[PDB]
Amino acid sequence: MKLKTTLFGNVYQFKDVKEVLAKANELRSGDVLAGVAAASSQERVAAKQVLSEMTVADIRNNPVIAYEDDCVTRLIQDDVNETAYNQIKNWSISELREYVLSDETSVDDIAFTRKGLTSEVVAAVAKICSNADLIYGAKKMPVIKKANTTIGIPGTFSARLQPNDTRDDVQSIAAQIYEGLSFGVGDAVIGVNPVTDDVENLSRVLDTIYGVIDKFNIPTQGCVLAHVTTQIEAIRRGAPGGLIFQSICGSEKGLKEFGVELAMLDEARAVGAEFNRIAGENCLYFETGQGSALSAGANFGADQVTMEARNYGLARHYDPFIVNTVVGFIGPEYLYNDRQIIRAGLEDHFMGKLSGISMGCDCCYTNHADADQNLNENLMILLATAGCNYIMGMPLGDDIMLNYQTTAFHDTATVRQLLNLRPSPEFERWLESMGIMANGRLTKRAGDPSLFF
Amino acid sequence: MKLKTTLFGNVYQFKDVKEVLAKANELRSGDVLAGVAAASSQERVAAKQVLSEMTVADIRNNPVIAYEDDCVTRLIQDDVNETAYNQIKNWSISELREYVLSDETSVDDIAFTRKGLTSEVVAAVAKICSNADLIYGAKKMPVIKKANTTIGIPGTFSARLQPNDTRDDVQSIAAQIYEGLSFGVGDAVIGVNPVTDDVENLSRVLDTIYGVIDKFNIPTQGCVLAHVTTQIEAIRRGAPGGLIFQSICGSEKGLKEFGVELAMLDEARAVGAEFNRIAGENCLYFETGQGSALSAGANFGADQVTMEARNYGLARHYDPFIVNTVVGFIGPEYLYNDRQIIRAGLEDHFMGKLSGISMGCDCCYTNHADADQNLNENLMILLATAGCNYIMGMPLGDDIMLNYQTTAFHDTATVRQLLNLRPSPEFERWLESMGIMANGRLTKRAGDPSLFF
Amino acid sequence: MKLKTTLFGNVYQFKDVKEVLAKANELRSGDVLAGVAAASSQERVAAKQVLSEMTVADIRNNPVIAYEDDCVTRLIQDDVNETAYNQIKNWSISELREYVLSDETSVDDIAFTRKGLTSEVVAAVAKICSNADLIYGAKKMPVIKKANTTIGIPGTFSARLQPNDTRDDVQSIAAQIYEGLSFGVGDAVIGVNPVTDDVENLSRVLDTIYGVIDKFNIPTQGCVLAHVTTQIEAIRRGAPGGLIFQSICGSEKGLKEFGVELAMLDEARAVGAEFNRIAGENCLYFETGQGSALSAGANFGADQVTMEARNYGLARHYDPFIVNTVVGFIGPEYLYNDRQIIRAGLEDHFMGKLSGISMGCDCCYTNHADADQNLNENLMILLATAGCNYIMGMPLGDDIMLNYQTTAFHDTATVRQLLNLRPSPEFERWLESMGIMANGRLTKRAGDPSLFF
Amino acid sequence: ALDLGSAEAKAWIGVENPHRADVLTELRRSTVARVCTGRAGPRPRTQALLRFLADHSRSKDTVLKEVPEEWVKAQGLLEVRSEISDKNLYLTRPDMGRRLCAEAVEALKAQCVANPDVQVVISDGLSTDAITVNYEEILPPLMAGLKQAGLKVGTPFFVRYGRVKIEDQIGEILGAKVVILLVGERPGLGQSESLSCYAVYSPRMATTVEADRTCISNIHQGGTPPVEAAAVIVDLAKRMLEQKASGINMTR
Ligand code: B12
Ligand SMILES: CC[C@H]1O[C@@H](n2cnc3c(N)ncnc32)[C@H](O)[C@@H]1O
Ligand SMILES: CC[C@H]1O[C@@H](n2cnc3c(N)ncnc32)[C@H](O)[C@@H]1O
Ligand SMILES: CC[C@H]1O[C@@H](n2cnc3c(N)ncnc32)[C@H](O)[C@@H]1O
Ligand SMILES: [N+]
Ligand SMILES: [N+]
Ligand SMILES: [N+]
Repeated sequence: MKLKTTLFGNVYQFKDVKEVLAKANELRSGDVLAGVAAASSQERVAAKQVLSEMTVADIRNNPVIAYEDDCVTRLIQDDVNETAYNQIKNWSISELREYVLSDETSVDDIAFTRKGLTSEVVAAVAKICSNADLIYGAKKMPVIKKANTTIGIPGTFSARLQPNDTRDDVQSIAAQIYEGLSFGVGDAVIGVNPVTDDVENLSRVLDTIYGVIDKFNIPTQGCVLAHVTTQIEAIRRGAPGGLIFQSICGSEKGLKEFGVELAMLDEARAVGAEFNRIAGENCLYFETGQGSALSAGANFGADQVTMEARNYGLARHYDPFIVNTVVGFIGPEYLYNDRQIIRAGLEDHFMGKLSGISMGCDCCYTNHADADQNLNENLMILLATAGCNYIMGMPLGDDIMLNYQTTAFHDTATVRQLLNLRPSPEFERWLESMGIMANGRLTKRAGDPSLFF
Repeated sequence: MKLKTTLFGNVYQFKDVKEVLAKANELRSGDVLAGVAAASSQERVAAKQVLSEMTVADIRNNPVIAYEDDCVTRLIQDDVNETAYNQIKNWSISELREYVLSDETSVDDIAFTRKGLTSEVVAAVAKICSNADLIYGAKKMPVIKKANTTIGIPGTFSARLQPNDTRDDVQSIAAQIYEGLSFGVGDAVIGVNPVTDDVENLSRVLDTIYGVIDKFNIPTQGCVLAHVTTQIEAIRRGAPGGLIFQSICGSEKGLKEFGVELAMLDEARAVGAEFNRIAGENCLYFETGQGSALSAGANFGADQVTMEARNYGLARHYDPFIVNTVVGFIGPEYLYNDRQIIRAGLEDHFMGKLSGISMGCDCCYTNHADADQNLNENLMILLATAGCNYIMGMPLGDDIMLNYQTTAFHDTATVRQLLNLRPSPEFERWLESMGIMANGRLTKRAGDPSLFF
Repeated sequence: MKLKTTLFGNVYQFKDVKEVLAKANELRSGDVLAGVAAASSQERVAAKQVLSEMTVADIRNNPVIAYEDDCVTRLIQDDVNETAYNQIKNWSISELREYVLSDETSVDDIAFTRKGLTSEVVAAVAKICSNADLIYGAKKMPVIKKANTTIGIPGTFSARLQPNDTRDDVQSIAAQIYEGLSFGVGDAVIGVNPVTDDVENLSRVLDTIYGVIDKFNIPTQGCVLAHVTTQIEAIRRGAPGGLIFQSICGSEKGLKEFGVELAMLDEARAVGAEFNRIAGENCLYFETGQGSALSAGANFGADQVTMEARNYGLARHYDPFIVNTVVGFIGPEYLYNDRQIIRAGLEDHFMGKLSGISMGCDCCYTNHADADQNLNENLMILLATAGCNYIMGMPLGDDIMLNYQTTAFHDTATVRQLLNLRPSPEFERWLESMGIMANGRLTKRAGDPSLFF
Repeated sequence: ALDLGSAEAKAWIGVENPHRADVLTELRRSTVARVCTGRAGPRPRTQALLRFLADHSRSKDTVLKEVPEEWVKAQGLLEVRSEISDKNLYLTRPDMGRRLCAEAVEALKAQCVANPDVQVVISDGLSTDAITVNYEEILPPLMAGLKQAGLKVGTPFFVRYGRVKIEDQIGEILGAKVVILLVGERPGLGQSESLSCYAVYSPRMATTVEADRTCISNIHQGGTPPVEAAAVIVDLAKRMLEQKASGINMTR
């Protein structure tokens, strides 16, 4: 493989694949903080060309972290279909990009081709894609999963109801639930980020979530985004099990930072199969986002885009119902402004869909970053056109507990009526029965939480 | 629970659950051979009533083989969703039958209910079902799987191309393949039962099948129905892998008789994911049929209907692409005439769809049995209305090496055009592009294998 | 014409056409009782071949009963379109079978070709057809008639309400009517078999039938299956005339056994045209079934299948609204078990549709025959796929007066929802207005006779 | 005129308007399967259906026909039967066919050798034509191959109304290390000459699973010729005595 090229008479030489993968990224504050970013636009373009000319084998055989040192690398490498790999091992990244974007490449073609990819190869394709490339390419790669609702069908758009509270007050959480259900939010999941990480508090939150579900016979699922071990303990002790959640990182060191062992995710899958109130076969939930590995000092000199793809390679092994990046959850030290948060949101979604997971996105930003709510509305629409499986929902997007701004309940209803998208078909039938939705549009009596009383 | 009822003033006493399950079966020559059948038509109805009033817990807690003594029983018990079980543990078998048959019971309702069931409970419901019950009940329980074709979609009907030969002569095998494709058969699988069981012969048979697939770009999958050990070894050595097959029995002793361990099926699952040319997530294939447990002396006093349902609880764990009973493959000692073979076919398919597996049926009979080809045509159409996922296909149904008669290539074309059913959507597009099918109907040039030349 | 063939080196010689027609039949207890059945499978196949090689002229010119001796033979011969006959007179029965089964033969082609057939030729084609041949061939030969409902449209399925009583009690009859109407049964006819054959009892039964019809404005028709002469007398005296019924036999001697003259059927047609409350142009009703001629000693050495076809040739002359065989009404001496009753039901329906009459079937059995209710459910579904115009309906199929079992009200609703079939469009609109049916399916409040009060 | 059992009827091509009729002849002769018979809509053609029903009438007669006692004496074998008495009982009681009768055990220990290395047992099974047609072509070389540079050969005898698992009882009564069973498979539609070979290394009625047996099937003129078969069983027999195993317990 070549690690150099000539651009405008100047020779641009790179150390290894890992440096080529990093300098090909678009400019972002995270790659600068890691010391792996390109020094100029010229070196970035030169890195893109060297990357585009590398083959699938060149990148599959050079993971950012070695096999014998990292259980996420092993999991990614072990799950590769070697027959699908040998068909494309000699394809350059330029040819793989054009293969994905081709209108002559069907969804069934990609279904087998992606099995021969590794996360590093997935990241490689995204790095030489424009924003429209990321959007159109992801749109032609739908991923459909089923719990108590079906998610990811083209023409549909789901949303997670996120009713968080500063004290896990069941009156505050329930109030946000009725507000979101009145806008048609909740077909993805009703998920709560718990203030306290104890079993008894989780069961109280789950009992409140499912008390509403049982009262109106809502086709959906509940979840409390605590640590996976405490979720397992609550459900084993009798808490209503729906989706089981865990935050993931793209390296073994990053998983130890979160206190996660791979056996825990295996146990979560087994606990869901025995206890969870799920009709479909998908019951797991993961959240990702660029900057987590670097934050844990577990990127090993790799860029945040490559490390983020390794999250998707990890998640695909467990076939979860939903995965969403939390694109701007951390801060400006990884994604500074509107330009970078949008670009990362498109990359993440594209990489998730190319990996074969039910990829959503928490279009969000923080108040110490150079961003405002208009950024969330720009990205949520672009990702919807990309076929993003789901976004979040909160009253006006104001999270009173996590101290950030996500998308509003209004925003899902806006996206659905702007783009003529429907909810999950099971959830859509429920909204129609409640008089909330008619022909994908909010009725006159919608948006009113007092309708449920 | 009661093991006793009063019919016309006559007290009928039964020893245990195992005897009630056996004597509730409709009359068949296998239960007589097993010494477990009812002595009169009155006792049979009495067993049905006793069985109808037993609860789900009564049959879940009394399997025909003990947990600590049978790995199939352990596998069936360990996979039960205990939450879904507790919701129905106190329902009578009478109430479970009415639950399944109810038009107010949706597909998603059954998707969660069936997780709380065991194979013995699945057999119990079929025993108190009439023929139309088994047909209508199975119809409203579709199971959809995907390899390179999607199978089980309501409104579709697939078929296995079965090109068997006396000497595994590839010229004879290829000739039957072109004949089957010309009728639209092959969307389920192009599967050959081999004569000699060695790695070199399986690869030769596999290269023949995949030579046809690759030359015409056929969306389908090949398979050689040898032992799973020799299939794994052949694929490991580079033979093209499609579906991995294994004949299964409903008891640990029965599996040993077949020389199969549960770890072999685990290896086949891992070998498929690493090597097989499958776009979807399902790649396993099992064949079943009443009488196999009693033939192996491994029924332990249980009737053949209950033992057959245990095949499905075992197959459900490995989530295969297709399963089909071979209803009349053995002989008249287990299923005597037309009445018994039809009944067994409806039973097997209903129990398979109730167990959540992609259930087909080899509508077949033997020449020492009291049956003819008019029987296969009766059963194939009854099962088609039941939503049977697939049947077999041979030139006029004459298997020149297995010494029995299955359904013809003409039969799948007849069923499809009679009931306005389509092939697998992927395979239908190929047939359309080949000029063999238009609007689900055979063209004028269809039925002519010389079209591929 | 040849009356012999060589099969496996053995020469099989036959006496005349009548013997060839008989030994070609599938094995049934009736042909054995008549002494005309084949001695073995070999002679049966040999008879089929000799029959398949005979021409239309060979069979048209050799009716089982001579022209100058039988008014049914004359009626069949006189109604033949000689132009349509001369086009096909030289066709072998093998070529006529393939002509009927051809997808290139449209409904309009058969419309003219059947006019050149006689009943013996119709019987000849059925004898060399498999069960699937009989089903698929009949499906592509729809026959549509109109009274107050339209029957026989592809995609529709009708049913006769049969409310019989041991004493013609108008409370028992009306109770069965409300039960059947609640399942959507009655679009074919509401027909009662009267215990007493007197005029005053008929008018009371008709007044009860039409009292319900007039109360709910039901689009349908009433009928009392007494002798045609007493029906004529009741309607002339003021009884509400709907359909006029008569049992028919395939020979003049058989008609004299029933006390029927051809002038009576001519009078029934004239009485219907003057008095009957029918909007369409079809108002007659005939019932048939294999074994009637042999029972009357009026088969003249012919098999029961050939004689049954002569029934359809007779009925076609009077263009009735409905005809149905009563396939297993008599006993095992003509059709012994499930295999024979199914086969005869498929033959009858096929022959009726090839003759151009609105062919239904009373899928039924008797208690001294080797049969059970599962036989009725097998045949009713096969015949539905064949496009059978209608079946019967009784509470659970238990006829408290005729002492036999037919199909249940549940069975019509089962067939309609299994095969996505609708009732007669006029009757479907009425059921929809009564809240009984929505989109071809029974509403939640259906199946409840107290809905009519 | 046309005899449905003739070669001309077996070679009949019913495709109406073929794309390449020369290919259809090539494909039809390439297999015994009933290919290239055409169609009438989606239904079989009349002649093809007739030849199907004609072949079925013959196949049903090959089920109930039995080998005559005058034929087994011309081969010099011991007439032994199982617990089954007639053909009708054999089709419904597979358990009785897996066990010898009372007067059977008393004729094996008396008219046979003790502890042979290879034991050749023959039974009609489910088809008589599978035995009579191929007998003289597979047995003379089988017994000669086992004594040409072979070892202790047992005494051959004929078991009437026998199944496969009945060799487990023979393997103990005679105490043989390897037992070879030539039995007739159930009749096919087109033929009934197909013969099989079930062999097992040291069978034991209490522990032998069916997977411990090695099967050589489709021994007839259309499949594996009897002379060629006979040679591959003698090789098989040598491999069982060496590796001390059978069936899945073998290697290679
Ligand atoms: C019916 C049948 C079965 C039935 C047997 C039930 C019964 N017969 O009562 C069942 C469903 C068990 C079956 C399954 C299998 N069968 Co099978 N079977 C047949 C078949 C069609 C008929 C055998 C026959 O007529 N025997 C004659 C009668 C008189 O003997 P029987 O005592 O009544 O029958 C016994 C044996 O046939 C034995 N048996 C049946 N199949 C097999 C396979 C093997 C390898 C062995 C050792 C024994 C065996 O089981 C019966 C009870 O003991 C033959 C095909 C043929 N052309 O012969 C294939 C055949 C024998 N089976 C075969 C195969 C592939 C299998 C399986 C290995 C499939 C699998 N992958 O698991 C299993 C083996 C199960 C076992 N170890 O016993 C192959 C053997 C290939 C080989 N190289 O040995 C054959 C030759 C067909 C083929 N595909 O080529 N089979
Ligand atoms: C209490 C932080 C919450 O936000 C989620 N989150 C935000 N950013 C990331 C990220 N970069 N990687 C993984 N998870 C993330 C995390 O799963 C947890 O539930
Ligand atoms: C050579 C017998 C073939 O038919 C299949 N088969 C027939 N009957 C049964 C049965 N009853 N159970 C399991 N498999 C069966 C078996 O899988 C094997 O491929
Ligand atoms: C009181 C017997 C009733 O059943 C009818 N039926 C039953 N079997 C036959 C038959 N074989 N032919 C004609 N009609 C039949 C007959 O019309 C009469 O209405
Ligand atoms: N990340
Ligand atoms: N079984
Ligand atoms: N008749």
